Amino acid sequence: DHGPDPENILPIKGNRNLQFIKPTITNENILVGEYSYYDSKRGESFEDQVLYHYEVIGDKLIIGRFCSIGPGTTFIMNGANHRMDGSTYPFHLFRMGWEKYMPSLKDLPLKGDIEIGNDVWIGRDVTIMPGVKIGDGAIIAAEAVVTKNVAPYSIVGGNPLKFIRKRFSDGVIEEWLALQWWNLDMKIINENLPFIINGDIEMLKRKRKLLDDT
Amino acid sequence: HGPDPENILPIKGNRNLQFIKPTITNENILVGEYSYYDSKRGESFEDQVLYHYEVIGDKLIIGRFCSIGPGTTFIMNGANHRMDGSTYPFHLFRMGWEKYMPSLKDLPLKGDIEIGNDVWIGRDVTIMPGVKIGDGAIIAAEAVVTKNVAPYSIVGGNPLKFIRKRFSDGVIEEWLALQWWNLDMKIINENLPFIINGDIEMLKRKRKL
Amino acid sequence: HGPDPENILPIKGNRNLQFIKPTITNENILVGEYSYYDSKRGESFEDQVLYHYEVIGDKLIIGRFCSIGPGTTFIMNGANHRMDGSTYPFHLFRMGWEKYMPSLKDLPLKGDIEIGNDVWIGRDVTIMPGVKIGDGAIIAAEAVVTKNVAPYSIVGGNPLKFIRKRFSDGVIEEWLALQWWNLDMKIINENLPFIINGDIEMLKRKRKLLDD
Ligand SMILES: CC1=C\[C@@H](O)CC(=O)Cc2nc(co2)C(=O)N2CCC=C2C(=O)O[C@H](C(C)C)[C@H](C)/C=C/C(=O)NC\C=C\1
Ligand SMILES: [Cl-]
Ligand SMILES: [Cl-]
Ligand SMILES: [Cl-]
Ligand SMILES: [Cl-]
Ligand SMILES: [Cl-]
Ligand SMILES: [Cl-]
Ligand SMILES: [Cl-]
Ligand SMILES: [Cl-]
Ligand SMILES: [Cl-]
Ligand code: NA
Repeated sequence: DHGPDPENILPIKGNRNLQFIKPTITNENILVGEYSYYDSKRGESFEDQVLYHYEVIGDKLIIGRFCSIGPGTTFIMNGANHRMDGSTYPFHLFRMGWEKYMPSLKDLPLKGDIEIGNDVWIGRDVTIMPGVKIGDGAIIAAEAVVTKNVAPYSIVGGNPLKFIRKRFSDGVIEEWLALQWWNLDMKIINENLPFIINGDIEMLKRKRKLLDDT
Repeated sequence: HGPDPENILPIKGNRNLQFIKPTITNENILVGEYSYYDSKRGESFEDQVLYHYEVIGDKLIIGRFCSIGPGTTFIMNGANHRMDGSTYPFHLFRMGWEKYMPSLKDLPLKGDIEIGNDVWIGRDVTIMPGVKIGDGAIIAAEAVVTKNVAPYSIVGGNPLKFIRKRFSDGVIEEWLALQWWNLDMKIINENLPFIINGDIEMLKRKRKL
Repeated sequence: HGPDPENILPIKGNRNLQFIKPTITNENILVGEYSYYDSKRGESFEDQVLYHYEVIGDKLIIGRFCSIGPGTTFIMNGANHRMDGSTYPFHLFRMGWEKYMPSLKDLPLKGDIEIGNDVWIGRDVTIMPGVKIGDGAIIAAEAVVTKNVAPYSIVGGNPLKFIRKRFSDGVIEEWLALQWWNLDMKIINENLPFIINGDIEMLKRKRKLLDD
């Protein structure tokens, strides 16, 4: 039964900044898994960090489980991109006649969902651009601007984004990905926590094979 | 048709987005019509202009129909320290040190910051002293503009890197020749469908006409 | 001649620029005389030091005569997560998970942030854990200082890019040897014109050393 309640918005005692993200969600098209947290700068909500996010565009921000999201991380959804065929100036917003030129979505450089995997560590003041996919077990350095996709279990950073290194060998990465501990039962996760935490992936692999029954 | 460019808040119900020119209060800031600052929480465009001192006399110049995203910052020449020896500004602290005040030629001043027409500037861009940004350029959010940007190019990063030109040299040459931003508003309103869709062939046509 | 380095606000009418040393209250921070922080809104220098926990024991050391820009942040090692397996900080949430409290040896510590003398640090710079910045350096605004910075060099960008040395390697060696910032103020006052205009040759003479 060990562990915090993922429905608890403020699961750390005395801490008014660190929030479990899922039970704070109020808007639709934001799907965040359990235990993922946002460590706010000054109590702001995770949703306030989601920008240019309009229902009319229908783009989604999707985040998995057990993610660590640092203060000031911002998620720039698709409302940020201007029409780029002619002038970038948005005449229609000003109306008084120009409302005629309200653009159709097909004319916008739309990008699709922001998708973030599980067990992802996102540093302070990272900016995430529209359409970006970030793999399981990634680490994004502070102040990065995530301008392209991020491989699972990789470390990246900078503006624009440079790949830095792989966290483990490809064999070990493959095994973390076949393990998927974040999708296991909490009872199973607790049992395996010492090894999930110390990186004893060989042990985790044996416990997984043991349970196979296949 | 069109909003009044002297309207500080041209969109109804929107207290963040401001036409810049009717907000200008300070000297040496010259901004063209219809250019806007989409503020974060209503702060004024002027207060995004930093280290701007009259005794240096550098200017910030911005053309028409520019989109300036929230948190865009302009760093003027007052930011630069003397770089011959120590960068420490002894004179500021006086008490005898005021006599080490640098002359203007001691300082590495870099001139005016000039942004052209129809430039889209991303959220939280920082602009360095002396930078020239061409018409129709696009500056990606979070960029630190450390060097000049060509007309109709897309740039980004810290430091700034070239990403791509928006069109072929020929079409650009043609937009630059057209200079639609300097037409009368009656003519602009007439030609908006093609300014927006980039039908430059049609634009040359109607303008010859 | 010169201001009182213990005067927190050494410029008349200015409530933003602070001599840093007399504002320090925290352990594990040491900042040299005359170094200043030009705050955005009156915030203190210590408010710009982040993830600094005594139990980790990392130190922030800054030399003398440094110019520190508005918004400059110092990230110490309390931000580092364990990287052996999952980065998720289970122990924080307790309720059984506090038994997974890491040891300091489990954490990827970067050591102290050490900043030399006569350093110019631009606005909105971010300094990462364990970085060393040599004397006379210049860090461009908005830089993220991800690695060590050679003395009298210019750097910038995210991640940090080397730009150029300020002087020839010979002249840098001469500044480094002189260490004007450690000289008695009477001597520094006698030599200010040349410290400021960069005339190292003349500075060398004015000292009149034992090996002429
Ligand atoms: C950026 C910097 C220091 C900062 O890190 C801290 C500040 O910003 C605080 C500040 N600075 C000031 C008033 O508060 C201030 O008043 N400045 C700084 C901007 C011009 C003058 C000034 O003296 O003008 C004189 C003329 C009268 C000849 C010349 C231009 C001075 C130039 C100069 O020495 N640049 C060194 C840079 C100072
Ligand atoms: Cl902040
Ligand atoms: Cl994903
Ligand atoms: Cl391998
Ligand atoms: Cl903000
Ligand atoms: Cl006086
Ligand atoms: Cl502490
Ligand atoms: Cl407890
Ligand atoms: Cl160390
Ligand atoms: Cl060099
Ligand atoms: Na970069």
